[PDB]
Amino acid sequence: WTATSGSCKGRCFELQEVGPPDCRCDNLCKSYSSCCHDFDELCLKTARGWECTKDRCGEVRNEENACHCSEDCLSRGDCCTNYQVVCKGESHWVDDDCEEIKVPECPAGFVRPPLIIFSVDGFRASYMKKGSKVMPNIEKLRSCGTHAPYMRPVYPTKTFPNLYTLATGLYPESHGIVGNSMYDPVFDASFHLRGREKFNHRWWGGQPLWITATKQGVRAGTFFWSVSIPHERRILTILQWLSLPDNERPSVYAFYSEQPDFSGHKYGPFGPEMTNPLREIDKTVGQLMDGLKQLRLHRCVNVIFVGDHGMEDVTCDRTEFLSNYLTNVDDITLVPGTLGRIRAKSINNSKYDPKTIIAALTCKKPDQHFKPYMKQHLPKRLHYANNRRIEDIHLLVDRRWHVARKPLDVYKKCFFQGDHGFDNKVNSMQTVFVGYGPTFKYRTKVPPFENIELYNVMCDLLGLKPAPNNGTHGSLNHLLRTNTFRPTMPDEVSRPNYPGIMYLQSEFDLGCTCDDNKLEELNKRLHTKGSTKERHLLYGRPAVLYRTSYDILYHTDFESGYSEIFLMPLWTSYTISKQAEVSSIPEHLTNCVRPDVRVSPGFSQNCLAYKNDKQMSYGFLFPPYLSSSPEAKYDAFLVTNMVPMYPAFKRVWAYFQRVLVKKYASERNGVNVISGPIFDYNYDGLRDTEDEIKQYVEGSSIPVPTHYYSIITSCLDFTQPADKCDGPLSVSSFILPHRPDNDESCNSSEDESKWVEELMKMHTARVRDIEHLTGLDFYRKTSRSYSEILTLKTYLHTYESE
Ligand SMILES: *[C@@H]1O[C@H](CO)[C@@H](O[C@@H]2O[C@H](CO)[C@@H](O[C@@H]3O[C@H](CO[C@H]4O[C@H](CO)[C@@H](O)[C@H](O[C@H]5O[C@H](CO)[C@@H](O)[C@H](O)[C@@H]5O[C@H]5O[C@H](CO)[C@@H](O)[C@H](O)[C@@H]5O)[C@@H]4O)[C@@H](O)[C@H](O[C@H]4O[C@H](CO)[C@@H](O)[C@H](O)[C@@H]4O[C@H]4O[C@H](CO)[C@@H](O)[C@H](O)[C@@H]4O)[C@@H]3O)[C@H](O)[C@H]2NC(C)=O)[C@H](O)[C@H]1NC(C)=O
Ligand SMILES: Cn1c(COc2ccc(C#N)cc2NC(=O)C(C)(C)C)n[nH]c1=O
Ligand SMILES: [Ca+2]
Ligand SMILES: [Cl-]
Ligand code: NA
Ligand code: NA
Ligand SMILES: [Zn+2]
Repeated sequence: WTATSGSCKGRCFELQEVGPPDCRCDNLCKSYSSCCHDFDELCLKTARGWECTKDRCGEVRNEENACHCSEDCLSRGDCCTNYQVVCKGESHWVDDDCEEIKVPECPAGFVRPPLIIFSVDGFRASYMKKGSKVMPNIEKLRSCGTHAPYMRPVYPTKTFPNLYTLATGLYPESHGIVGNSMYDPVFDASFHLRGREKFNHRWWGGQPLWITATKQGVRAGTFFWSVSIPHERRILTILQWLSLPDNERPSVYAFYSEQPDFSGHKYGPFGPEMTNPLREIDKTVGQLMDGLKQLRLHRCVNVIFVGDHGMEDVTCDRTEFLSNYLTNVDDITLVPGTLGRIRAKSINNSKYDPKTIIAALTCKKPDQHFKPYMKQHLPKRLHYANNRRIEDIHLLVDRRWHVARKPLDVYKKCFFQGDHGFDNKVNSMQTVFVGYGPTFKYRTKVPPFENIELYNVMCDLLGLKPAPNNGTHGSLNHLLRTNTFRPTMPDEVSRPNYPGIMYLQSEFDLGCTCDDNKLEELNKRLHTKGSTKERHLLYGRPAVLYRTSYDILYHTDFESGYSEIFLMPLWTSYTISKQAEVSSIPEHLTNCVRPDVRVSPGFSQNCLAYKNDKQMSYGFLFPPYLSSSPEAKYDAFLVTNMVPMYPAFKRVWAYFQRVLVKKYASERNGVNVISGPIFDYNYDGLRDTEDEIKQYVEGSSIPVPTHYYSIITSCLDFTQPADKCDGPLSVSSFILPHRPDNDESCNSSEDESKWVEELMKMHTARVRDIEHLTGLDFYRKTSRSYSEILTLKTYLHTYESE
């Protein structure tokens, strides 16, 4: 109950919210049906429209008007945005040449340049080129400021998850807004776009920018605008707040537009009806810039023009129905659309089985337009598993398609021609970023980057210390003229041991067998001391950022950091030049495993456990196929280069090592490779401690990895070989799930040349993703600046076309 009979007189768009049942005058009041009786009359004036005209110039103030053209309007901060143009012979901001903004040019009393976040719903990255003729104000921001060709959203590519990721720097799994619709089993409550539950504070985790600002004494304007408050009034309100006295004036502001998303749903991303919404958005930007100019703030404010996600062509006939796959369809609840999430309709049903549901949805029709996953098997790059609000069963839906439970759900609930929500690598889901102002660079294009990075930068722009988040602070320093954040490399926690020859062959009882000169002996000793290490370890050894016990092992063809706790390498590093040759494993060495006389039997794996374990086989991290000489090849069969592998996974790994590494070396002019195991049994994206491992090679203490990574680095200028590169680097990486079957790949009964590389592309990763998962820190010794290295570590190779 609200006693909605107070008044909004003097209080219009009040920045502090009043405690009910006192009536409200803020933007949220509409959403609560709690506005004072006179809110519309006083706060939403519309009389005479939105622009000054010739005959309105110098008028006598009439407080009923939507905006003013009187002489005193500037001092009041309530002129229509085109006032100076029409009445004082000024030019529109868009018609002025751009001029570098080298320093902030602000009115006296401004302690820092204000930040304005101009957020646009459904604004697809390609609209910047394709709509350029009809968006002159936006094209001026873009060409005169700092811009990316596109910005990567988070998964799922829905509105609330992405906007709250912008605000917090967090993945949806950590902030808690994991979809547009959600069930939380602990609260036993549901969250929906329509309705009241979404206003409850318990849904919203992390610390958004407006709270970060307030806690540190920086004032914030509203981030939320009621849908019925027209766009012209939102702009005028911001311009009014910027006229407040120094002690009352916010330093950060947000504008939001429901377009072009609203129209894109109805007409598709490029429908002829889409031109008008893009024109209208551009006119709004023009109004802000004209308004800032009148206030002498157009060379003072930093403006961010940013989208939440793009928009794809999707129609009703492109729907798959779970009723075409499942017999028990009424015993499940589906969260439907451009992704799928499945749980049991009733917790009292103990005959519901997720295994048989997954199997009934796996590779059943020749062109099936979704793929089922247990959430922990989703590509790690999506970071979409560590939340109780994310159902165990997930469906990744092909772009252009929907999934629904039964046909009745579609025709009893074609309307739409566009939708979004798909995998965040998809080109149609990419969105926009432009920064313009004294703190951003002038006429600068930067590479594409992820929206999780922006919170840190908005904190930098406002002099705030960011709350802990998933950005990599410093990776976006190249966007900025000043206010850069100067990070230091993390300190190494554990130093390695460097073991020499300490054990005789006969001390090993591992059940392993193998069929195995003064010039050529001084040679082998130097290799084991690290003589070729400069060739195989190009960027320094990785630093271990947790407490553990490990050894560095040198060899002719590779170097490794070998964990005495996990009984295998944490990392193995090797360089393959363009000229390198592939050989095979000779017949007499097919099942050869050799004890490592630098490492105790007690800290070694054993062959008998693999013989005993009927499900589990083994592979090698440095591939024997790529040995430099028949004698160097013996090093590759050391028990210290061995790792546990399911036979189904060995098909993948063997093709990567035998075919793909040489292919990359030919195409990239040499590559440096770092490979290793990952253990993430609790699917939190972070390295497991040893007490978290759920599976071992039968009857041993050899832990089974959940994934295998590789990081593949070369020269960005590919006329220079990987091992002699003078400038910036180029990287691609992956995190392959270590699975006992290939059910994920529907063509896997075919030759590896038809499906393996496609699997690897799906599981593409950032170096930073691997760092979180292993507790290692890479690229410690290069000739490059640390900020440049941080940008490299956040890079994702997506394999999408242009
Ligand atoms: C992306 O960036 C984020 C942010 O940096 C990273 O997430 C952090 O990860 C930290 C390490 O896992 C984690 O630290 C833990 O914090 C626990 C206290 O958490 C509360 O306080 C914080 C700070 O204010 C708050 O943010 C948290 O909010 C979470 O929980 C509520 C829901 O209840 C949500 O509203 C909110 O959205 C958020 O949820 C997310 O995080 C939780 C985990 O915290 C997930 O479960 C959710 O799914 C969701 O993803 C909390 O309100 C603290 O209790 C922990 O301490 C335990 O572990 C330590 C190890 O050091 C041990 O020594 C202690 O004994 C203790 O263990 C005890 O509890 C165990 C479990 O009950 C029990 O088994 C033991 O026996 C012990 O009794 C721990 O320090 C931090 O909370 C989050 N922060 C956020 C915002 O998510 C994230 O890792 C990054 N991702 C990647 C891939 O890099
Ligand atoms: C969506 N929306 C808005 C604008 O909301 C925003 C604009 C910019 C940022 C940032 N950074 C964040 C939000 N919102 C959020 O983060 C939510 C998820 C709490 C709503 N007004 N009206 C309306 O429907
Ligand atoms: Ca983990
Ligand atoms: Cl959703
Ligand atoms: Na076996
Ligand atoms: Na298969
Ligand atoms: Zn939408």
